[PDB]
Amino acid sequence: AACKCDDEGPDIRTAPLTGTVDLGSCNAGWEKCASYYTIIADCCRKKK
Repeated sequence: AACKCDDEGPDIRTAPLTGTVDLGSCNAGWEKCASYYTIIADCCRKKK
């Protein structure tokens, strides 16, 4: 579920979708972009 980074920039209607939601937990090769995300999911950033 693309969610962009917790703060990759301003914008609002557009975005480079620099956020990825993985049901479970972040894994190696990734970089948490948001301390959290949804009530049932997070949001990591596959290496920038």
